[PDB]
Formats: sequence, structure tokens, C-alpha cells
Amino acid sequence: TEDQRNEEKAQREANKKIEKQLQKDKQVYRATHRLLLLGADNSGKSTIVKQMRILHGGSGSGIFETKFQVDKVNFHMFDVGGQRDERRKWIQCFNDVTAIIFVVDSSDYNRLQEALNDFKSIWNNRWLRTISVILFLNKQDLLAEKVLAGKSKIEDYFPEFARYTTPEDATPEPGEDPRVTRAKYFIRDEFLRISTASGDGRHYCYPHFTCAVDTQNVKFVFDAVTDIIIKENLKDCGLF
Amino acid sequence: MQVQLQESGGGLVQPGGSLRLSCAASGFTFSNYKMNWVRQAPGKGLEWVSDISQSGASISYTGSVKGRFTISRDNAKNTLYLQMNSLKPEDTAVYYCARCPAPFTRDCFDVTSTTYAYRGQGTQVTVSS
Amino acid sequence: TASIAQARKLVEQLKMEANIDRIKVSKAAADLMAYCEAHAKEDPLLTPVPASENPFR
Amino acid sequence: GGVIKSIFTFVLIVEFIIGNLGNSFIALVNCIDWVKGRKISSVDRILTALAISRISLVWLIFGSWCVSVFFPALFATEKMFRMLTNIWTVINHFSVWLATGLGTFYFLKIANFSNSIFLYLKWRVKKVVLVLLLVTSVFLFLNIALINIHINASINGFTRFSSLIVLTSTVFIFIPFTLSLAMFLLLIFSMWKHRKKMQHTVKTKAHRGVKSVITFFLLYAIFSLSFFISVWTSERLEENLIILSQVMGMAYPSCHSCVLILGNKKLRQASLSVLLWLR
Amino acid sequence: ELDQLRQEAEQLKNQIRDARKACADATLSQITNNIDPVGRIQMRTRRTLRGHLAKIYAMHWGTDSRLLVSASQDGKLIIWDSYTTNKVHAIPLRSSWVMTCAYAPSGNYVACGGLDNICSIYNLKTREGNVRVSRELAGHTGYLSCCRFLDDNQIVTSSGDTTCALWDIETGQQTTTFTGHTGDVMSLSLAPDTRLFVSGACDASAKLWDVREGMCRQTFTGHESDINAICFFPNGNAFATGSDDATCRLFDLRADQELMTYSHDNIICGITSVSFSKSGRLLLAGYDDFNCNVWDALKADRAGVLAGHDNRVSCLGVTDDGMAVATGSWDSFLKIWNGSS
Ligand SMILES: O=C(O)c1ccccc1Nc1cccc(C(F)(F)F)c1
Repeated sequence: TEDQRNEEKAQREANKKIEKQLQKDKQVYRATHRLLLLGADNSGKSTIVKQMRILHGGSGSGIFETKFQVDKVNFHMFDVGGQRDERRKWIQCFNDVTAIIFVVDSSDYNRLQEALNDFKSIWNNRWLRTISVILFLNKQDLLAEKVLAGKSKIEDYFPEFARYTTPEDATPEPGEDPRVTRAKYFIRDEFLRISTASGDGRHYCYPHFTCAVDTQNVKFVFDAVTDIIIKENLKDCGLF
Repeated sequence: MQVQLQESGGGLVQPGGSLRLSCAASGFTFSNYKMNWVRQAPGKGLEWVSDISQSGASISYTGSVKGRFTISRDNAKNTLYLQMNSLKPEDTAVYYCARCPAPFTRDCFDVTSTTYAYRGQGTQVTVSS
Repeated sequence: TASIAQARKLVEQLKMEANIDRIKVSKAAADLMAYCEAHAKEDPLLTPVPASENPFR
Repeated sequence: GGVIKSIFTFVLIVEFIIGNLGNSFIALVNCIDWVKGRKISSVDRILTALAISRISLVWLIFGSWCVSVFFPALFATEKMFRMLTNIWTVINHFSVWLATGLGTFYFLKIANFSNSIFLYLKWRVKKVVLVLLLVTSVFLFLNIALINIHINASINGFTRFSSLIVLTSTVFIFIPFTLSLAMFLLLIFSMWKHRKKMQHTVKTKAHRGVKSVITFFLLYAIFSLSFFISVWTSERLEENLIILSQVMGMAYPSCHSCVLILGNKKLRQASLSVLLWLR
Repeated sequence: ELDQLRQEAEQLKNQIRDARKACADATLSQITNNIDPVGRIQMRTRRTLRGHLAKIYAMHWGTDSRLLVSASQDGKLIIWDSYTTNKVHAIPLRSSWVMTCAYAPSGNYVACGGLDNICSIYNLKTREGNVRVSRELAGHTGYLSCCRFLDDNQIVTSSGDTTCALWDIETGQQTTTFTGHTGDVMSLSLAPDTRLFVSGACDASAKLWDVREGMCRQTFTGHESDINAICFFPNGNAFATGSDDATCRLFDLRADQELMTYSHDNIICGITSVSFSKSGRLLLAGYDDFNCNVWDALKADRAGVLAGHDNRVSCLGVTDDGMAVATGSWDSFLKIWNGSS
């Protein structure tokens, strides 16, 4: 009948409009890279969030969703803040994120085990076994001061320090003592050993020692994200 | 039945002594779970101490207890044992035995959280002199 | 006294759980069987409806 | 004369063997994946289409040489020649520009640059590949029109005409190959820049595979130029012209199938598995 | 005196278990052993709705069995016309993290929620065109997981803050709150008579609440792991559950204990969605193994496999007439299944 045909035509027109809008949003979604910021209370996640809120015009009950452009590339960095300590079910919403930026205090020397277990859970989670993690060992200066001043000994908490030496592929900052290199790379290698002793060939860790200047921090994030997308495109194209 | 984990063995011991911890379990198939041991020193949070796989192949310990405590997993009796050796006052706490949230998986995510169902009331291991 | 309050709340919940009329599982079995049999014919997924009346064809 | 003819004939036989092997094996592994309800990615769909077109092309050349060897009479009916060149032009156009489309897919998905136009093409690689096929439809029209014009002129008036027509075909195939080579070099340059970016960022099988592929585009570059320049200048052909043109025509669909077998992870794994089962 | 309260707690729990056992005489598998099995039932993807930009997290049919709303983490609520596989409405969302979506029984409202902790209600039949946020229900100190409209004006939303609530849309405040779950509450189903609802949490237990009072009447238990999917048996006297322990369970309201566990040795991944059929005989449950297994309700036998999803299934529901079942998964694809004659 005529009225039913008119209704069908109107519904098809609505479909065309919605499909055009959905293609536009698919374009903006493919362009945008979603990064997840994770860390503990003592980790410098809050400092990074406060910095990026105003540096990149952060949009802002506890989801800190910000969308920014760096070198014409779209990023969507977010931190789950309103949720409680349980993390095993709202983390499943982040199985498709480009990267999980992991922030570790690296100078507590006491809560490092909690950070290690958190990294274990993120890496070995069944729904995050694809997602690369950008390891951000924050507060490197504080760890340097702690090691230089002595007092507390990392051997008390982590006992493998007594049988560890700097790897030959070491990149110390120009003027800086050997002991702080040993401590810093011990932490980095603890995390890296936890990462590698698992399924490989799908997700990789990107250790980084956070420096005072945050431009290098952003540059490391950008380079790691580009690497992740390059490897993913290799996987889809089959050249891997 | 309701998932339960009852700890036992907590007691006062002089420094350098030994203690045994037992975690009777019921209501779930004990075999397919990465059982862990968590503890609460006074005025502190929940710290993970040790864990064991389904069959004991992979065991890990907190660095502070690397050479001091052992973990045994008797799948027949559905009991997890945390052998406590060479105790020092830094170890005084209430010890909770906790189960990994999901079976056949190694992602123990929420074990040290403030509230967690798959755990127990725990026993107080006092190492006062 | 927060732990005391939580304990009181949970024991109260168990108490109101106790004073609940409970019937044998066999009667629930019979009720489920009766409901399944009564509406088995009208269920399209249990017995595939003829394609003529099917709207998802 | 005779010695070069025999050598080129043996080369053609080897190319026919390797082309059938590679092309049919790509088609077979993809068909097995499809029938068994496995994952079917876009790149393997393009590989299936390219492999089918390529096996069709190599069988076409083998049939043509069979006509020119086991029945030297059908080759000169003046109408079968026209039919064969029309079918060959169509199928080879499809094969060559489907290869260029695969190159576009790889370049637009893997490579990374800050140029606005590259990004504008980057998020619609499907749009790029089908718009490219639609655009090169007009190239197909131009090639078919030129081929009919040339053969009509020949019929009105053919060794010199054959040299001219294969020269036209060589140019029409060189252009898309030039595009593919530029795209591949850009892709490798992007990977190089990224690799040293990561090396400053600290962070073997790919190197072997990459090294082999550039050997092709270095080997094909000199081989392609030699065929074009010779027909343009050297007259040591005629009967040799048929065998040499067949060699060049069969060169790409076989050795490029080998490069693709070295490229795709599924294809490489299947080749290694067939080698393991062989012994 | 906390030890005395604990002693009373275990004494009451033992008494409740003893009462359940005394009411436990014959297993439902025993009585339904004589029930003729439905046999191998095959269904096919009559219509595969596509257009969702990212993974699908929830779906809810309409009362008219024609319109369904699906939520994706892209930040969209696409309303589909299943009979004609066309998109009727697409609602852009403020927060991309959506974990629930509800279609009002009247058809004039939709719901959504997620990590933003706010339940968003949308009008579909505004005096002018286009869809707009009607009200934003705020007050849940945790991620919303499941929401269902009691009526055109009331809505009961479940959150990860270990406490469900019933809201008034015009008022915007929690009229009644439901506390008692230790862990994160994830699922929520409404009885055929809108008087009671049940919600299963991450405490490996499910509780039944009375809407007009606010205290949970019963606390069904038994699952080894967290209960991640719940649904109501059509009769209104039973409800089925889904847990990451790979064993769906059926609990009846009256006897108040386990009735059967829908289990298989091969199945080791967790259920994600559970929804009974119209006759209640077919229990359709989806798993992380990227396909759905239809379970006979009266017998613990796998009726069929609804294979066709690349990624894990997240939602599953049947129309009010049971004509078809639509299952959405994380491959951004929602596919309707209908029995084949
Ligand atoms: O094969 C072509 O013609 C090609 C062209 C452009 C870009 C890539 C191409 N092929 C290809 C196939 C597999 C692996 C790689 C490389 F390793 F270079 F990335 C390149």
C-alpha cells in the first residue's frame, strides 16, 4: 500500500542520514588513538593528569577524558578515577585501547611490589593480552636522591640486588653515580622480566625513565604509540 | 555452598621462630585457582605475600619473604599452606588467604583490595618478644 | 563500631532469610514443568514457526 | 640463434612451473582457510584475487607457447592472434593493477608520514583501492583502444608491428610497476626512519625478508629495462621475440608470487609446513 | 562482642542451610529425566545488524519485538528495526564508556550508563525531532552495570558501588536504595510482575529485592566466581544466572536453593549474557568462547551452538513473543537468530 511504501522510504532516508553520520564518526574514531593512564595513589598519575589538563586543554563521575592533538595525531587519554578498588570488571572495557600508560612511583621502595603485581595483572589479563603498556617509571629524581643519600637499602625489600649488575646496554645520564643506575635498571629489569615471562608476539612493554622536562615524556609516549600502531598494521597486513 | 576460606595457625611467637598457616576451603573447585596469601600489618594496607599456581609449578613470594616462607598446595584436601619460618616483628599482621577471581586464569587482579569476597577473616600472627 | 554495625546488618538479613516460607524443590520442579508444557506450543524458538508467519524471513 | 632460443624456452618452462606452484598454492591455502571457517582478512582476499588472475595469466602464456610450438598453424589465423591479445591485455591489466592495489594497501596501512594528503588517504584505504581500480578502468580502455588501433593498422598493411605492440604493452605495464616501486621504496623509508627513531628510543627475520624483496625490485628493474630497450633497439628477435615477450610476461606473475609468499605470515607458515611435510 | 555476632551469623546460616536441605528432596534432573528433550535445534543469522563503530556491550529489545537498542563503547546508542534491519535512531553519548542500555516498556525512553557513573535517560518521542538527554541520574559512586525501566517514570539501575538503586526520573534522586551486596553488582532483571527484581554481584551471590520496600528478601548463592549475567524465568518464580566459573545456574524463588548447574567439561570461559526463551524451556547463554550455547532448561543438555561471532559475546535477549533472539558481541556486530522450519 501507498502509506506503507512512504513509511519505508522515510525509514530508508533515516538510514541514509544515520549512515552518513556513522561514517563520519568512524573516520574520527579510526583517527583517534585511545590511551589509558593507570597507576597507584603514590604514583605520579595525578601529577600527569593535572599537567595535561591545562597543557593540552583537557576537557575533563571520575573519568578524566581528554582529547588532544600532537603532531597532527589524535589522542584520547583517560584515567578511571571514580571507581573503587575493584579493577577486574571495568578494566574489561579497555581491551581495545591503543596503549596502557603505566605509572610507577619507582621511589617508594616499599610499594614497588604492589606496582609489580599490578603490571602482572595488566599484562596477563586475558582481555588485555593484546594491549601494549607504556611503562612510565616516574619520580626518577626521587629515587636518585634516595639511593645517593643511602639510609634505606633496596636489598631489604628486593633481595636480588646483591646479585645484579648494570647491563652492558646501559644509558646513564651524563653525570650520575653508578649505584643509582644499578637501582634504576634493577626496577626496569624487574618489570621487563615480568613482561617477557609471558605470551610474546602480541604486546610489548616500553620502559621509560621519566625526566624533569615533560616534553621528553610526551615524545616517548608519541614514539611508543607510533610503534604500537606500526606493529598492529603489520599484523593486519600479515607481514609479521 | 557459599564460598568460604577459613585461616588458622595464628599465634604469638618469639622472633626467629616458626609457624604454620592453614586455609581450609569449600564451595569451589580448589584445583583451578591461583590461590594467594595477603596480609595486613597494623596501620598499613593489604600487601601480597605469596601465591601458587593450580599445581604448584609456578610459585612467587614477596621479596621481603623470598627466603623465609614457603607455599604448599594440597589439591586433595583443598588446603593452602603458608609455612612461616624465621619470624621477625616486621611480619606481625592478620593473614588472609585469598583466591584468584576467575578459574583457569592467571590474572589475579583484585586480591589486595579493601573489600574482596573470595577471602577469609584471617588469623593474627603476632611476633611480639 | 562499623564492623559491629555490618555484623548486625548481616545477622539481621540472615534472620529475615530464616522466616521465609520454603516449599520442597519437587513442587518448584512441577511448576517449571507445567509452565514449559503450557506455553511450549507458542514458543517460536522451541518449535520453529512456519516461515509464512515468520517475520524475520 | 638456436642456443638462445633453447635457453629462453627452458627459462619459460621454469617460470611456468614456479608460477603454477606459487599461484595455485596461494589459491589453495586461501580456499582451505575459507572452507574450514577460518579468518579471511582483506589482504588475503586481495591475495586470492591476485593469485587467481596470475595463474590464469601464466596458463594463458603457456597455452600461447603451446600453440607456437605444438601447432604452428593456429598462431597465424590473424583472428586467434587478436582474440589472444585481447584476453591477455584484459587479464594482465587486472593482475598488474591488482598488484599495485596490494602495494597501495600495504603503503597506506603500514607507512607513516606527517603529510596531510597521506593521512587523508590513510583512513580510507578501501576507498583508495576501489577508486584506484575504477580509475585504472580508463587505463584499461586506453590500452584496449590502442591495441585495436595497432592491430587494425597491421591488418591494413608483422615483426616490426609486433615489436611496436609489445613496446606499447611494456610501457603500459611499466607505469603501474613504477608506481608500485615508488610506493615500496617510500614504505621501506618510513620503516627505516621509524627503526632509528626506536633505536634512539632504545626499545632478523624481517631483515632477511626485506633484503630479498629489494633484490626483486633491483633485479626486476634491470630485467624490465633490458627487455624494453632491446625491443626498442635490438632486432635480434622475430621468432626470438615471441619467446622473449613470453618470458617477460611470465616473469612478474611468478617471481612476484614468490615475493608475496615470502611476505604474508600465513603464506610463509604454509610454505614452511609444506617443506616440513615434504621431508 | 564481634565474636558473638559472628557466632550468631554462622548459627543462622547453618539453620538456613538446614531448612534448604530439608526442603531439598528430589533433584530437578531426576524429575525431568523423563521429560522429552527438545533435541538439536538449529537457528541461523536471519539479519546481521552492522554499523556499530566499536564493541557492543549491551542490548535490549522493545516490548513490540521490533525495535532494539544496542550500546557500543564508541559512544553510540543505535536503535534498530530488526524486521527491516534499518537504523531508526543514533544517539551520540557524552562518555564513550557504556556498559548498559535499557528500552522503556512504553517505547518513549532509552537508558544508558557506564564508567561515568551517571544513568542517562533519552526521550525518543520529543515534540520536536532528534533525541536529547532527558535527565542525568547521578549518585552512584561507581560504574553502572545494568538498568531496567520499571515503568515510564521509574528506573532501577545497578552499579559497581556494591549498591543498586531505584530512581525517579522527574525527581532525579534515589527514592529507594538497595544495599547488601559485598562486591560489584553487575546484572539486574525484572519480574514479569513489576514488584521484585534480582541482582547478582561480584560477591559470587545473587540477591532478590522488593522494590516497594528496599530490603533483599533472599540471598541465593552457589556460584564459585562472580555472577556476571542474570535473567528471570518467564514464570516469575525462577531466575537463571551466569558466572565466570563457566556454570550457569537456575535458582527458584520459593525453595530458595540451587536447582541445576548448566555445565560442560569443554566449557571453561565465563558466561556473559543469559536470557530465557518465551516457554522457558530454552536457556540461551553466551560465553567468552565467541559463540552462544542454547541450554535446555529442564535438562542440562546443550541444545545448539550459535556460532558466528569473532569476539566474545556481551549481550543476548529474546523478543517478548520469543520470535527471535539477538546476540551482540565485541566484534561490533549484532546478529538476530530465529528458529528454522
Ligand atoms: O609487492 C609490491 O609490489 C609492494 C609494493 C608496495 C609496497 C609493498 C609491496 N610488497 C610487500 C610485500 C611484503 C612485504 C613488504 C615489505 F616488507 F616491504 F614491507 C612489501
